[PDB]
This record gives sequence, structure tokens and C-alpha cells, in this order.
Amino acid sequence: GWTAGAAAYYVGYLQPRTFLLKYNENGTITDAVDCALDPLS
Amino acid sequence: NGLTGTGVLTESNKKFLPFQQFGRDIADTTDAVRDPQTLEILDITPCSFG
Amino acid sequence: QCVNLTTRTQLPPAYTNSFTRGVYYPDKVFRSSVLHS
Amino acid sequence: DIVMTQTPFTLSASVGDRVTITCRASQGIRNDLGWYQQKPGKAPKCLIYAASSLLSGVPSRFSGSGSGTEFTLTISSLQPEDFATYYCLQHNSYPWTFGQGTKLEIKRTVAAPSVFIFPPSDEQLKSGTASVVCLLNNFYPREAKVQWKVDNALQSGNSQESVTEQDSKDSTYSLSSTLTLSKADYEKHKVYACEVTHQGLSSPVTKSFNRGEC
Amino acid sequence: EVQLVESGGGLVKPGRSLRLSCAASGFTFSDYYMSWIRQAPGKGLEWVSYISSSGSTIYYADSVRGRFTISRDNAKNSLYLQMNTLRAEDTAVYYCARGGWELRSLAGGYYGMDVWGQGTTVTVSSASTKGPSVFPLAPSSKSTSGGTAALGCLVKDYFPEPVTVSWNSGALTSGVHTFPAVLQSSGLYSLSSVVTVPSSSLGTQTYICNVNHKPSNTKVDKKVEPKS
Ligand SMILES: *[C@@H]1O[C@H](CO)[C@@H](O[C@@H]2O[C@H](CO)[C@@H](O)[C@H](O)[C@H]2NC(C)=O)[C@H](O)[C@H]1NC(C)=O
Ligand SMILES: *[C@@H]1O[C@H](CO)[C@@H](O[C@@H]2O[C@H](CO)[C@@H](O)[C@H](O)[C@H]2NC(C)=O)[C@H](O)[C@H]1NC(C)=O
Ligand SMILES: *[C@@H]1O[C@H](CO)[C@@H](O[C@@H]2O[C@H](CO)[C@@H](O)[C@H](O)[C@H]2NC(C)=O)[C@H](O)[C@H]1NC(C)=O
Ligand SMILES: *[C@@H]1O[C@H](CO)[C@@H](O[C@@H]2O[C@H](CO)[C@@H](O)[C@H](O)[C@H]2NC(C)=O)[C@H](O)[C@H]1NC(C)=O
Repeated sequence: GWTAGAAAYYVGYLQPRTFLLKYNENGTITDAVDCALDPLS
Repeated sequence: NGLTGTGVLTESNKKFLPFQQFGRDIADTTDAVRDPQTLEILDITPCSFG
Repeated sequence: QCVNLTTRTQLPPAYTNSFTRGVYYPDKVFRSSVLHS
Repeated sequence: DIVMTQTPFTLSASVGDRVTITCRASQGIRNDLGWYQQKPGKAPKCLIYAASSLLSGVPSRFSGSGSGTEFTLTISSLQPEDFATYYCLQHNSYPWTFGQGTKLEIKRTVAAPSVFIFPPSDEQLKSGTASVVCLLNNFYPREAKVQWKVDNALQSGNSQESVTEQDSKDSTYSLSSTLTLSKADYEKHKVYACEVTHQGLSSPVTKSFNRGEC
Repeated sequence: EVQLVESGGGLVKPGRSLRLSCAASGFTFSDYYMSWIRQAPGKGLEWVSYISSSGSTIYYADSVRGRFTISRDNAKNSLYLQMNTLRAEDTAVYYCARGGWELRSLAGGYYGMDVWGQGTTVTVSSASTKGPSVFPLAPSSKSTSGGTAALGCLVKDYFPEPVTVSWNSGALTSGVHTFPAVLQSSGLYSLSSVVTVPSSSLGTQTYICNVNHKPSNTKVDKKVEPKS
């Protein structure tokens, strides 16, 4: 008798991407942008 | 730790994560370092100026 | 030692949006107030 | 507990043909079954460990098929290193219970035995006991019958037999039956006979002697 | 590699006790059930005892319960049987076996009884150690048929199971066939070894059976000749 609960998980896949990453006034990355993701970026 | 250079060493306020040893500026020069024996962070400032 | 307890009830594959997730440090370098690529 | 039954139980085959062994169970075991092989005089070794999976170093002619019950081991293209006794064991619940074995014999054109009867030696009759030996030499079907008769009375319960391993050259068997009497009881009868029945004999063969006739 | 050895067997008169020991090498001994498994002569395999780690769960057989006692020592990597008040149906070859794999940890190997010991022989007989009595079974016309005739040697009434009879100091290998020893009601063994030889050669050459009894020190050569 094995019961399973009601959690969840999520799976996504990686691609070769170029990222723009700003860190913070003390290390730790606050934000990054994905180019090739709209003509704006 | 094998990285050679010249300059002035001063006490720092930067605070490294445990997996970090060197710190780099925008010109990619090493400007901070963690001392491998006292585990304190130091700033490296060039010597010529003016 | 093995028991496969599965039920043959397939399942429509759902999807959801990872908006801005999954950003790691791709090095062991320290940096402050910058915009690295 | 959980009992196991192996169905073939003394299977006989030629060399280079298909062989099936079936093993059933008295509960629901999922895939926890192992097949073991014992050659005479050694320790048993595992061949299949989860009803379909060979071990490392087992040749690819053994095959396992399985279910809740009704497991099967198959040997295709038999080779002379594969003649042994095969057990099935269940790994599901403790205590782990064995099957019953299945000896696998080598085919051989029906061969009738040479029969020979030996009276007791004069040295033994001094000691006070009489062994009467009857020998059956070379023979495929081991399902031979040895009937002792003393003065034409079928003798029950004073004989012992043993049989040899299937011969590595001509794939035959040989059998020795010993009838044991006291000197006193030996000296009370005349004709000692040994009547052998066997598939290679159209009617049984009797070898006999007459106590006290040079 | 991985190995299991045993010791302690031999011969015991019934109503007395024995102790079998088994030593392992190459495992993590606390991650496996251990088992003792007997095999009677001329019969099949049959489990005797199972024990889990720390000795909490213990299975005996219905034929042996209340007389045998398992024990483990995970520090010394050792398995035991204390066999009390032995009987004549305990004459068997015993095996130490590992098949446990203990479903709470991350062990290695296969799931099954993959590794085995080598076997230890226990013989129960109020006997002692007696020497064989030998007779020659003469070649006779009742044994003769056409081109060949058979002659042999009957070696009977001995307890210490390993006994050997050769023909002509090991010369004749053709037709020489020693039959399995038989265990009488008296408790002593007996056997007879026979060889066929061309009927033209009844008495012509040498046919002397060399009887050697290794637990004792018996060595006797007996010649077999046609009946007087
Ligand atoms: C790095 O930045 C964080 C926030 O961006 C700083 O955390 C705050 O520090 C001020 C004063 O230093 C405190 O008054 C706040 O309460 C802090 N906020 C939190 C959420 O902790 C942090 O001090 C900075 N410096 C480091 C980590 O060395
Ligand atoms: C490296 O070795 C030095 C000594 O060779 C250690 O320095 C000691 O640090 C403690 C601080 O807990 C002081 O109380 C001692 O006086 C120091 N010794 C000397 C000789 O200065 C240092 O701790 C060592 N590195 C590590 C990580 O322990
Ligand atoms: C788990 O389910 C599978 C499939 O239902 C069983 O695995 C066998 O899988 C092979 C191919 O991988 C098939 O050809 C067999 O027919 C399957 N066996 C059966 C009996 O259908 C597997 O037996 C199941 N596991 C357990 C422990 O029952
Ligand atoms: C681990 O893998 C090696 C092969 O890399 C196996 O070694 C083979 O063992 C079989 C059985 O004796 C031999 O027929 C092969 O010749 C061996 N090959 C080599 C390269 O040694 C080994 O059996 C494997 N171990 C286990 C436990 O499966």
C-alpha cells in the first residue's frame, strides 16, 4: 500500500543562449536579459 | 595562490561567496582577493597615478 | 525488490511558463555594480 | 510458506536442441525468481536473477520468461557443459524456498545391458554371510528392473542397488544389485536367479546359478 | 574477490552437539541476511536457517526448530550454527549462503543467492571408524558373454566414508567402474568395483585390486581369478 501525496515538479530544457547579467552593489545577481527573445531585448 | 602582480593592498568591504577567490572589475583586472590564510578580503589598487 | 505500481491512465501533457527562471553563476568570479554578458 | 513446483523432473535430450523447464508458485511473486545450476559434487551457481536477466559471464543461450506465476527457463542449442541439475528459487518473501531440481540426461540409442550374476565367495561364507551380486553393464534407459528370485520366490527387501553416472564416452549406465543373506539362510535354497527387465530386451533376461555346483 | 568459508564439521555420535562457523570476506556484512542450507546425500537442496542483520528476525525449518541456534557477529563477520542433540538424518553437506541485500540500504551485487560457500560434511553415526573387509568376485561363465568377462572386488563393512579401490595400482582404466557405496542398516558402508576384460584373458594377466582406507591406514592387494 503506497500513497503518493500531491506535490509537483517542472522540467525545462537548456539551449545555447547569450545573457546580459547585472549583479548588485555587492555581488548577487539581480537581473539578466535574454537576447534573441524579441527585437527589443 | 600563483597570481602575481604589483600594487597596494588594503582592507575591503566586499564579501565573497564561499566558492569565490578573486574579484574582477569591468576591465577584467583583478581588483580584490581573498587571503588564503586569514580568509579576509583585500582590495588591490594600482601604484602609479597622476 | 521491484514492483511497478503504475496505472495505465496515460495523461495529457500540461505546460506552463517559466517567465525568468533558472539563472546560475556561470563562473566563480566575484563582481559588483556591472552588466556582464 | 510459498511452495514451488518444477514440472519436467528428469528430462532427457540430445546435444544441440531446445529444452524447456517450467516452475510454478503458490502465491503471487512479481519477478523475484532465480534459476540455479548444480553439477554433481559442486556448489550451485546463479544463472538468472530476476526471472529474465542473465548474470555476468553466462552464455546467451539461456532464456527466462516470467509472470506472477508460471516461470520458464529455456536452453536452445545445448552444449555438453549444460548437463546438470537445475533449481528454481523464489526471492519474494523470507524464508526463500527451493524447487525440486531437474536432472538433464544425454540421449543414446536403446542399448540392452550385459547381465552377470556372481555367487558369494567361499571366504565370505566362512564369515557367516552371503552377498549375491548381479551386474547390469552399459545401458541407456536406466529405468531397469532387477528382480531377485530364490528358488523361484521373488525376493523383497534384502537387496540394494546403485547406478553409475552416465558414461562420458558411450552415454550408458551401469547398475549393481546386491542381495544379502545369512550363511544359514543361504544354505537353505538352491537356485539363485537375477531377472533383468529393460526396454532393449524383448523379454526379461535371467542369469542364475545353483549353489554348490562348480 | 568475495568469499565465504566454513569450518567445524566432521563426525558426531547422535545425542551430542556440534558448532559450525562461517567467515566472510569482501562484503559489508551488516547489509545482508545470511543463511545455512543443507544437502542430504542423493537428494536436493533444502534451506535450514535464515537470519537478518542484528539477529532480530530468525527463521528455522520445521524439521530442525528447537534444536539448532543461529548467531551472527557483524564485527567479526561471522555466522554460526549451534547444533544440539543430533540425529541420523542430519548427515549432510552444509553451505553458508548470502542472499540478503536488506531492503533499507544501498547494497551491491545481485538480488538472490549469488555467492556460496564450499560445503562442510556432517556425519552422524554411532559407528566409530572400522576397516573394510575385502573379497574377490571371480570372473565366471555366468558373468562371461562372448568376447568379454567381468571380475571385481567387494569391499564392505566400513564406517569412514572415503575409501578407494584401484585396479593393478592404477593400471587398468578400461571397464573399471566403482559403484556408489551403500549404507546398510548396521550403519556401515559397503561397495563393489568391477571391471570387464576379454574372456580369452580370464587368468592370463594381473588383476589385483588395491584397497586403501585413508581415515584408517589399511592397504591390501587382492587378486581375482576364475572360480575353481
Ligand atoms: C548587500 O545588499 C543588501 C541589500 O541589497 C544589504 O542588506 C541591507 O543592508 C542594510 C544596511 O547595510 C540594512 O539596513 C538592511 O536591513 C539590509 N537588508 C536585508 C534584506 O538584509 C547588505 O547589507 C549588503 N551588503 C553585504 C551583504 O555585505
Ligand atoms: C594557518 O596557520 C596559522 C599559523 O601558522 C594559523 O594562525 C592562527 O590563527 C589563530 C586564530 O584562530 C590564532 O589564535 C593563532 O595565533 C594563529 N597562529 C599564528 C602563528 O599566527 C591559522 O589559523 C592557520 N589556518 C587555519 C585555516 O587555521
Ligand atoms: C513491469 O511492467 C513491465 C511491462 O508491463 C514488465 O516487463 C516486461 O517487459 C518486456 C519488455 O521490456 C516485455 O517484453 C515483457 O512482456 C514484460 N513482462 C510481462 C510479464 O509482461 C515487468 O514484468 C513488470 N515488472 C514487474 C516487477 O512485474
Ligand atoms: C565488470 O566488467 C568487466 C569487463 O570490463 C567484466 O569482466 C569480464 O568478465 C567475464 C566473466 O569472467 C569475462 O568473460 C570477460 O573476459 C571479462 N572482461 C574483462 C575485460 O575483464 C566483469 O565481469 C564485470 N563485473 C561484474 C561483477 O559484472
